[PDB]
Amino acid sequence: TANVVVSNPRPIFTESRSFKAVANGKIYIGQIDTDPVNPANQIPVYIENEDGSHVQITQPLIINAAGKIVYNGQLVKIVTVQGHSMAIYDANGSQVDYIANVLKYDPDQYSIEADKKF
Amino acid sequence: TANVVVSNPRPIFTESRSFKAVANGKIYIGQIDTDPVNPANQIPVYIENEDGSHVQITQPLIINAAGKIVYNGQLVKIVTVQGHSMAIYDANGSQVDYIANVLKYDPDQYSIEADKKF
Amino acid sequence: TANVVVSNPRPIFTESRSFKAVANGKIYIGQIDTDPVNPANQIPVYIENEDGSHVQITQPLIINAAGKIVYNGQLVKIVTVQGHSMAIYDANGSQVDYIANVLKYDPDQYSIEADKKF
Amino acid sequence: TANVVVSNPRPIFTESRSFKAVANGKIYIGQIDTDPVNPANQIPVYIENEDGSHVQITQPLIINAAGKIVYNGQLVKIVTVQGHSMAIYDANGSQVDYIANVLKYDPDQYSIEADKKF
Amino acid sequence: TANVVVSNPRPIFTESRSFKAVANGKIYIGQIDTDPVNPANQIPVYIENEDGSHVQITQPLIINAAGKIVYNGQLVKIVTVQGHSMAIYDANGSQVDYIANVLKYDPDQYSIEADKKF
Amino acid sequence: PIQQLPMMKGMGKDFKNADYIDYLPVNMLATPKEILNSSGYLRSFPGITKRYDMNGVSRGVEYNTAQNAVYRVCGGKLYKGESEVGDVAGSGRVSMAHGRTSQAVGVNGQLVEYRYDGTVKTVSNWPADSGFTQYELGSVRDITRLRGRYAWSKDGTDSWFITDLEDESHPDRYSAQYRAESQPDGIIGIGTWRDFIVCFGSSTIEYFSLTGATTAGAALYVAQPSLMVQKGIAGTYCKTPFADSYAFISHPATGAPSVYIIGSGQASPIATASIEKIIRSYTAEEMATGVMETLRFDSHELLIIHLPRHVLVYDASSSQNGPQWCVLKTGLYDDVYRGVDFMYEGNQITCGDKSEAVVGQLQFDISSQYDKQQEHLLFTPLFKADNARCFDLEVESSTGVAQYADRLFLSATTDGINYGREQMIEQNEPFVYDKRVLWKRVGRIRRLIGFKLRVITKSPVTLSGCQIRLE
Amino acid sequence: PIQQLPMMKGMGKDFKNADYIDYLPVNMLATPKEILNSSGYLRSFPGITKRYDMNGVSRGVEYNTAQNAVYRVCGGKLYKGESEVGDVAGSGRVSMAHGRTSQAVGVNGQLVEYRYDGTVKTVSNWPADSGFTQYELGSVRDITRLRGRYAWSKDGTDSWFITDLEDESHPDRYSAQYRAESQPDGIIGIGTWRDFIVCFGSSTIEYFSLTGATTAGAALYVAQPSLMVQKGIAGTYCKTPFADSYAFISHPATGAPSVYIIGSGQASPIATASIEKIIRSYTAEEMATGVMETLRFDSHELLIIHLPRHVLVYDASSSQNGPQWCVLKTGLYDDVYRGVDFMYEGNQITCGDKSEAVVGQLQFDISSQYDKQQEHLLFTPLFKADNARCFDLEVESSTGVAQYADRLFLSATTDGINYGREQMIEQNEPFVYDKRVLWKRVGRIRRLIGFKLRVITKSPVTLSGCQIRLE
Repeated sequence: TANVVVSNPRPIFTESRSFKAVANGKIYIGQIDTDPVNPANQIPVYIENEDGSHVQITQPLIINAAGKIVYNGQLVKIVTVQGHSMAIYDANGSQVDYIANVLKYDPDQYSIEADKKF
Repeated sequence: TANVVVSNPRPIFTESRSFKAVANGKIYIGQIDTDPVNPANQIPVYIENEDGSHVQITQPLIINAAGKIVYNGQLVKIVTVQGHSMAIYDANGSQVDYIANVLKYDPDQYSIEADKKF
Repeated sequence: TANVVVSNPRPIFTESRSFKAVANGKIYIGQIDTDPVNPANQIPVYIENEDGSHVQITQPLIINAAGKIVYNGQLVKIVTVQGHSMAIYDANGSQVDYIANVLKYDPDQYSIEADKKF
Repeated sequence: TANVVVSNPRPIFTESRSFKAVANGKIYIGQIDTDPVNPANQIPVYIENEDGSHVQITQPLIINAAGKIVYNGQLVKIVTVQGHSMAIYDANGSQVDYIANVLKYDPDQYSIEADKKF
Repeated sequence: TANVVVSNPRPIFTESRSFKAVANGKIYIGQIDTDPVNPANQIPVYIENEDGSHVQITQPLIINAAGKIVYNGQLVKIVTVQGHSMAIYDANGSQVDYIANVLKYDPDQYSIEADKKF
Repeated sequence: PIQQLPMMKGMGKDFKNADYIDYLPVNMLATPKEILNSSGYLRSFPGITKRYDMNGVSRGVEYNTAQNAVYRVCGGKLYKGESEVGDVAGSGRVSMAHGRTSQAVGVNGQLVEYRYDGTVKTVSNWPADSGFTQYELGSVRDITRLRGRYAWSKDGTDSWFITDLEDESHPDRYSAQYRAESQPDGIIGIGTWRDFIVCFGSSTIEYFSLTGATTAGAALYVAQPSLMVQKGIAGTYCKTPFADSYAFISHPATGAPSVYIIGSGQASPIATASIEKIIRSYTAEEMATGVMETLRFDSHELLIIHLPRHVLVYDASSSQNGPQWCVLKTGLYDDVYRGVDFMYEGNQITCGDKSEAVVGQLQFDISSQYDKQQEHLLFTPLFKADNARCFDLEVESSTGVAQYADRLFLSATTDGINYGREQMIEQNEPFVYDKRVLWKRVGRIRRLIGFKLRVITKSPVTLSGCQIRLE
Repeated sequence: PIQQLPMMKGMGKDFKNADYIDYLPVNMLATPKEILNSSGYLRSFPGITKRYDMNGVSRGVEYNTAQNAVYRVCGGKLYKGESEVGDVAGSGRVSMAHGRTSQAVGVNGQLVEYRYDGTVKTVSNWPADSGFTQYELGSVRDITRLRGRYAWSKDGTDSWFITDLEDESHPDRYSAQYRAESQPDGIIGIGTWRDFIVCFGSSTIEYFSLTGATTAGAALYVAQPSLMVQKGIAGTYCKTPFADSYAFISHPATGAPSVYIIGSGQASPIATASIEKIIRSYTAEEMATGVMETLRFDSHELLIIHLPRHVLVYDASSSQNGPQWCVLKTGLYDDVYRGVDFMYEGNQITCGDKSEAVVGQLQFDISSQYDKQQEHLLFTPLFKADNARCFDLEVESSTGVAQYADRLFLSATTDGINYGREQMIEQNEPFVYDKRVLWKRVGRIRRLIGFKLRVITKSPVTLSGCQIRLE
């Protein structure tokens, strides 16, 4: 039976009005319905490594020239503990987007969840 | 647990034969395994606002130049039920894409049966 | 009155360093934590149709100019039975991306494990 | 029982010598077998309105370029009693038509005697 | 204050495929469910005057340029005793219309029938 | 030049006598509220959805402030809410009152008291074995309650009686009978304004207060001549407490009837000339059978008058330019409105029915009455615009809450009576909140012009800001 | 062309029934004051900082004019200031009164009197060994004090009683029982206006004054029918002395409820159509559980109404353009306002809590509630500006008192329901008194436009002078 569907794991961040990536942009995520650039509203962000290291990083996420989140020049997967609010800023510093509430669950590591659940 | 992944909100809809957004394209959401173009198969879709209210909107969703769903030229968050079929048409009326069940495109298909078994 | 955002389920593969699709690239699907380019490490891949039927296809998945998987000049959904690793190379043969464990577990073997331990 | 026939409302009045409407023509409705031009023999004619009221109107009915009865340049529904004579004159005063009893032009003349007999 | 719409009782015959009268056309009146062009199938036809007198005339009824029946260059009302079939041909001899039963019953024989049974 | 056209009141001519009359909106209430360039809008009357099934058409209603419930007489039954609590004989309207121990119904010339313990009594004279006064208790016309006593009027004899304090099933032991007495006759109705018994006759309305006497046989009520109104009421149910006093319809005994509100010894007219003409179209009968009631919701203070052919609603909260009147109706062809006996209970307005054994609850996100699509009219006054050649007929409509893309029949009249061609323009769309209802090319105006603006909907209709471009 | 945009009251559409409703400011009060080209500003409601720690949520509060102190019931404890002075049973709202020698709490159907000497008594009938009258003392609904006596209403039985002059632990020896009696039923609440016992029933409000009688058994109170109000109250705590009379919420027994202030024999409406709709959204229950209080500071005369889902504040001193209403809330997602039971003592306003066992003191140089940032909203009315292309959205903000460079979410709506993208503009800065909050390029207006102006701060928000350039 089919258990896995071939998909792209890397999110892509583009402009609001045109089909261009937010090159060298910034992402601030924090408490829902707030201003995430305020460090008091910010919430912890972790890099999920290929094995599950989950190492915490500083809040401002850097967007590559392809529209992907990078850390130390490497594509990384970023995870959070709760639903949040997002603020994407351009390389110039203009507000590309603000979202008051986002929550997408990680579709990976289901064996651990099943062990903790069943 | 870091079960929430920092992904891209405002989903992007792209042409199926080139790296281009479906500008002025139409999207129909309906019941699973049916044609959502026919309004008898359509299901409610709601704009989710900052204050938290959900406002049902007219079914054909309009895609802007960036590939994102807009209401009056403004980027909005659209919510429906988990089980639905989607039809994406270009501005000239040609089918861009069809998906009979979005839930079957999740990377992990073993989770559904595991939750429905134990 | 809804509990999921309308997203784009069909995967799209773009370049990791620039905002452009992997046009006429290749995707190799293989065993977990291996090099899937080697045919020894490759695993069977099927296309799942709208009804739900599966058709086994040759391993190298063709990406089109839109950055999407196409088998007979038509968009197809690729499925596998066991957990796999995915390597995406561009049309020039340079590796674009590599994931050694897409779900960080093997649903095929964990299905057997959970059928007895749950 | 489908005893109602889908016919043409707004009856059309045509010139008696050529295939042309009686534009700016005059129609007089009066008693059966009489000269309706004489106001002594004229009978009431009523505009039937949307609200249902019947408003008696001046006897000479005006025919437009389409061959239909108008009041102020507006298509109207005109009603009277079943037994009446009709005179149609052109805009130049020439007689177009005269009918001494409209009820004698019904396709089935046996209905009247059959109704009055049994 | 009325129970019938003012209509045009004088018949007008126009082309069945184009908006034009049957100019100088022929009308043949004959037996029910037959071909009335054949003189053997024809029935007597009379003209009824304003007073009410009847004048029998030859079967082929002339249709003038206005689309109306004229015998001596004047509009006439055509009557028959028994139910009939009607065939309208244009000036070029092509058939324009055919009705095999204008009233869908024969008043002549049904008169005796109703006298017997009612 | 853009010109604004009022829609809260129309204007036209009556083809029967060639007089000028007003064209009241149908199934529309005017709400004064600055929306945008409008300073008021027009909203459809709320629709009716089925709530309960009863024994017959409604004959009375009251809010029982003792039981904290609505009592409805329907057919042969009396209900406290949804459950039957008694049997009532007759077929027409009944009087309704209540107190500490019972709910009283005035019907068939009797004051039948349904007690909460389950027993039913009827007001009658004390038994002759008692040493108490016997009175000429004839028929009963109208009943009311005040200070723990039932006060009811004897049919056609100018007299009224009160009940005993410790026994409401009998009149008072010593002094029960009173008369208005400032009149040759007339006791048509009875009510209680603040702490007075109000006797509504023909050509008089009289007030009575409690004397406070203690001696046996002394009068317990005394008339207040300073508060009496020199006008009467047409029928027993042609009166209601509207704002802080009684609104009523006057008797033909004082001239052509109209609608009045009692002030302080005087009555102020509420009806306009068109309302007076509508009332005058009825005989003396068909006018004594009219039923008046009041409604209150969303700052709307409505006075509803049911007649055999008209249901007229007066809005006191939207009468800044003169009295504001509208017509309520069921169907598409001027059939009378079916809703009657409105009463607010819980958080809903509940009504009876004039033709079916049902009850409604007056839903606010629809406009259909029992799932049947209804018709709404909004006329504009006639105006003289010789050679005007108008354009751009715009109206502002609140869209979005609809089940179908329901349309608008737009027509124009040039003589004030007959309307012309109707154009169908979409005025609403499901889940669309930005529509711009509009018609570009209106014709040329010869002498006069006026518009009808007819809608047929199962959904609420909200229209404001009618405007034209006159060039 | 510069156009000024009011923010004291917004405007929009309800997407449930497509009706027009007002958008009240959230956590903002309107102060009429000529600042500059504005003639009024909008200031954030003062924040709440912790003062004391109590046993539970607040159930009552009163200023003891005898002790010159504030008495609060929290959880199971009764406090005079900060120190516990008694134990109170129950879990819900309680009635409060006080006199020369005791603080009386009406709770659990009892009138429990906590005397300043430390002993606690309860009102009960005189011992049968006395030659004094015995009464049917049932449950206690509401209590009040007047002229050295406690007056309390029996639950659901229309009667009320007074205590004895020389013994407040018992009813009066001879004449203690009184009845409103101008009503079939209803004794919902009790109060004292000037020198009257006011009995707030359903469908009536009655007034009683001292007779001055001296004979034993004679009535000590007599009803004043001239002062009666023909309207009721929704619940026992749906009333409060607002300006010089009582403001209340009416009962469903008189139609759809709204907010009234008692005049002279009449009630004047205070709520608008939107407030009436908000009230109508509640059943009969959840409306009798509402609470009404009064606040007074900086010429603000606030009438606060707590409901299970809304806290609505009416400003009497800023109602020159119609009634002025606003919403108080806690958090960012329309959670009800946690402050309740406000009372001015010393030089500070002190409040209880609805969810925690704490007390606040309403600090004025912050806007956070217990160190947690709060949200403020300011809407503009919709207007028609077809093809306008507006520019230079300015607002005047009083900056300087802040801990962070807090920002403003500025969005626009073109249909009245859904708002577009939000732009972040710094509206305040610590120790900066010249800011010029402004957005240069707003888009073109197709048909309609309106703004939302959302702030989230721990510091006071002062906004005025909204203006745009329409070109």
